[PDB]
Amino acid sequence: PKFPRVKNWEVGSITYDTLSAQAQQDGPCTPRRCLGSLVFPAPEQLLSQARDFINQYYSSIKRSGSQAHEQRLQEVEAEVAATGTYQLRESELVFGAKQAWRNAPRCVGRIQWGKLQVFDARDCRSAQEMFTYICNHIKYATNRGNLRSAITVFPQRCPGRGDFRIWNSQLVRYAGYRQQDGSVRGDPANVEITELCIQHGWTPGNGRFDVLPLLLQAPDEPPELFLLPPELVLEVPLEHPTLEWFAALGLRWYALPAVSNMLLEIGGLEFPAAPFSGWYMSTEIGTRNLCDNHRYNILEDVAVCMDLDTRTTSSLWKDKAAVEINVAVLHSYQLAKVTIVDHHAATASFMKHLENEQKARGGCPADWAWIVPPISGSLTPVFHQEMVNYFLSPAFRYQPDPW
Amino acid sequence: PKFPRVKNWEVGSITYDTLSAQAQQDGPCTPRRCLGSLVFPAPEQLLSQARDFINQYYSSIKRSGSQAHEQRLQEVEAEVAATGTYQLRESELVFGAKQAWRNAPRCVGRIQWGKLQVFDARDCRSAQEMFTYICNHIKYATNRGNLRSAITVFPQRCPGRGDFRIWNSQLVRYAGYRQQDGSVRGDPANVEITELCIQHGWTPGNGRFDVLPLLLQAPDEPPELFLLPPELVLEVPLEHPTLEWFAALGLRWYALPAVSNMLLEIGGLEFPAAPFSGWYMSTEIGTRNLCDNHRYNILEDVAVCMDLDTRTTSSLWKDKAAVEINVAVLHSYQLAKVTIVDHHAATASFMKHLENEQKARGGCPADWAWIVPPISGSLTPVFHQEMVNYFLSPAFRYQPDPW
Ligand code: HEM
Ligand code: HEM
Ligand SMILES: Cc1cc(N)nc2cc(-c3ccc4c(c3)CN(C)CCO4)ccc12
Ligand SMILES: Cc1cc(N)nc2cc(-c3ccc4c(c3)CN(C)CCO4)ccc12
Ligand SMILES: C[C@H](O)[C@H](O)[C@H]1CNc2nc(N)[nH]c(=O)c2N1
Ligand SMILES: C[C@H](O)[C@H](O)[C@H]1CNc2nc(N)[nH]c(=O)c2N1
Ligand SMILES: [Ca+2]
Ligand SMILES: [Ca+2]
Ligand SMILES: [Ca+2]
Ligand SMILES: [Cl-]
Ligand SMILES: [Cl-]
Ligand SMILES: [Gd]
Ligand SMILES: [Zn+2]
Repeated sequence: PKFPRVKNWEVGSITYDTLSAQAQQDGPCTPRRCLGSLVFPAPEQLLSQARDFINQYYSSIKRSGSQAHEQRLQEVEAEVAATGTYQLRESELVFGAKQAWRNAPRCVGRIQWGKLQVFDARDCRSAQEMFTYICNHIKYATNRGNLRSAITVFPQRCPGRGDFRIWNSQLVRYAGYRQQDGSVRGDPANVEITELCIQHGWTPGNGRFDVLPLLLQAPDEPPELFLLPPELVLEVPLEHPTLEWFAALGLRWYALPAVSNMLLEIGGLEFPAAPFSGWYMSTEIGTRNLCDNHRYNILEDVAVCMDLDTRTTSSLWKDKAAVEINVAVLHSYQLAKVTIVDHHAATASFMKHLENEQKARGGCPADWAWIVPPISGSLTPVFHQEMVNYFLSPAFRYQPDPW
Repeated sequence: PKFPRVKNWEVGSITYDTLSAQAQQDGPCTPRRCLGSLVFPAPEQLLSQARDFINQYYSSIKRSGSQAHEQRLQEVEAEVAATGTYQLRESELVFGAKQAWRNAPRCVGRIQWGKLQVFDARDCRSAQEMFTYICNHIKYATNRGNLRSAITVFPQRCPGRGDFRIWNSQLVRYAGYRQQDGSVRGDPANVEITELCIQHGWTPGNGRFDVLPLLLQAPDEPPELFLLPPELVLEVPLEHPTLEWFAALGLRWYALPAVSNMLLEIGGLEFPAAPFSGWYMSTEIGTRNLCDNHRYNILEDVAVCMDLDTRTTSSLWKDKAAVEINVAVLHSYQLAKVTIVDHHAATASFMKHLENEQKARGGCPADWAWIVPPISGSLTPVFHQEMVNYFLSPAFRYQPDPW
């Protein structure tokens, strides 16, 4: 209860999550009912979060209780007393961004958490400068297909001044053009941002894979529209290693998953614009983006081309077609020399992360429903691993739309 | 919080679960941390549970607050007064067994909950009579392959007297023989029960699909060994519709899923011996029982016979082999005229069940991790359905091993 027992049912091994008892915010579940599956769940309170964060920082460098540790706490206290807020040291920004990734319960890629390039954009002053920072991020992270995890963090929230915001949910997204019938051409997940781009002066295309422009918001200004140079946006045309007609579907996806609408919280400070990027796990593209019925929805078309019996569920035509689409994604990215990880390799690495984190901190916050991949769930080790979900800070958080 | 909002992300539809608010007991989650992924979470007290169940019963038959209702309440009160417990009427038992199934959050098959044959074995006296009840159950439920859902209810627990227990976790289980090289021949899940059968006088076999005897326990006298007549245990040899070598693997599974180690709780009364059965969803056999690494673990055997590239994860050889194993299960059961349901059909029916239960009770307790199938998760509609998990009574509960 205070220290929950956690069992792995494949191996029989047992751990106790002692870290969850330190959970700093509250989630949606109660003893009466679990809401784990739901997608969406000053000075002295600021100082409490700040002090805890400084403690985490000095612990991570094995200098807990040092003079420098004590002096930084007093320095933070003095700044909050004088200004009501404080400024992170450069080293604290880097550490805090890595901690926020480490703490993200829904991320299966966290074995990489210590390897994150942190771009400090806290002196950004305009939307134009914001765009320059974002382009340098995309160029660095993409690296001609040898992807590198990165985050750029723009100025923190402060009283008497609006937030920096990136209106787009990701730095690279395909347009979704809503038709008169209610159908969509392109990505149905992006209908709202597409219409906002048009409203703010973008001349729309009419393709299924039109890369959207960015809507960048500087403090107290309407969003400004910026087009990404096409040479900056690396894409992979999709082909299949043995189904030669697959290439004639004309499908593609982009190299760089870069989420831009989440809020980064470090030490009680809030960074509403802090886009971050890694590389794709193949099921995100091959299973969710392409096969979700409410996304590109290609499953029946692929099955029909494969000459599967789409008239009865028990032929497992959906399963067979989904598998080949995921094969196509892995083959195409590997052929293009663009970083990609399959769901077996990624979940294997996450098991090693759990072991590392059990030794380092006595547990790991993890959201089973998001860690288990959307195909072949029980064929991966994480399916059989019990998990404890809780909120630690530093953190990436959902935040309301700026419109 | 009181009435959780529940969203379907494929359709966009919204419901509010007003049934969760009536959750009688308490689960393992708290605002600090979610434990939803974990497998295992006074006459005045009995009267209170008995009272609420009788009300459920008379409400269910549209006889609320009537004379028969008022009379039954006072009869239980008087029976508790003279005995310390009370007896269900056979019709209340039928109602309660159906509600316990309806209330089971981890069961995807609950569209069928109103169709359940209840065998009243509460007059049972001995392990010999227990074996006859169980054999009648298996014969009725198997029905030469046209499976029918059923439950047999043995006498309730009572003070100063041992329980009836079925030591086996299922009525049909394959033996698990520990080999000298450390490995297991047969089903590794059943190593403990296999050794207990041998302990209690069973002459073991040496095959990979040897059906175990039953260890049956009458009150206070010890467990007795019983052999199931081979003609009563319907099995399905597994072949593949196009991979002719699949049959040569010698795989088989049994027709009847009949769980025998859970406790049934109705109106404060507890039945530690109440085996219940339905029919299989194909992923249970093809994915979990045959492909779990700690079960039969045949995935690589099949992939070698399919000439798949097993030295790289990104060939998705595990996924392709799993798909064909699941095809083999569906094809073999359909060819044998044994009832089976695929995971697409089953999850579609559960969505209809959720819709039914929203109108009837304002919600439905559902455990997302158990409802979503172990392959092709997001290809099924339940993956995109938010769910609320909570404990309602009457209920099936886990209980300690009788040894
Ligand atoms: C390096 C390779 C990475 C891989 C393979 C990876 C993989 C994933 C996957 C599969 C998800 C589930 C999202 C979905 O369902 O599509 C996810 C979520 C998430 N990832 Fe990672 N990730 C990586 C890097 C990163 C980085 C660099 C960060 C931040 C610095 C990060 C933070 C997050 C967060 C916050 C979520 C949850 C998003 C939400 O709740 O909406 N990830 N990741
Ligand atoms: C009629 C066809 C049925 C189907 C297709 C079905 C399907 C399933 C499935 C797939 C599970 C998940 C467990 C697993 O991974 O194997 C489950 C669990 C469960 N089922 Fe159903 N079931 C059926 C009938 C029944 C009946 C008749 C009852 C009781 C009267 C029942 C009660 C339960 C319970 C209590 C669980 C929870 C198991 C646990 O927590 O260990 N089911 N069922
Ligand atoms: C940094 C990073 C790397 C990576 N490889 N993937 C990521 C995926 C998300 C993500 C967050 C939410 C979300 C989805 C994906 C997709 N689902 C299908 C629908 C909408 O919900 C966030 C960050 C990622
Ligand atoms: C009535 C019925 C019908 C049906 N078709 N399946 C059922 C499955 C269970 C079940 C019970 C426990 C359990 C598991 C499944 C799953 N795995 C194998 C881990 C072990 O835990 C119980 C009753 C079922
Ligand atoms: C209803 C359900 O919680 C929702 O569809 C979740 C399930 N698990 C997921 N898991 C991942 N990785 N990504 C998702 O978007 C979702 N969606
Ligand atoms: C840890 C995890 O909750 C556990 O292994 C669950 C996951 N989902 C499951 N789902 C079903 N249907 N059956 C199971 O045994 C499990 N096991
Ligand atoms: Ca300063
Ligand atoms: Ca009778
Ligand atoms: Ca080979
Ligand atoms: Cl994506
Ligand atoms: Cl089973
Ligand atoms: Gd070909
Ligand atoms: Zn929970």
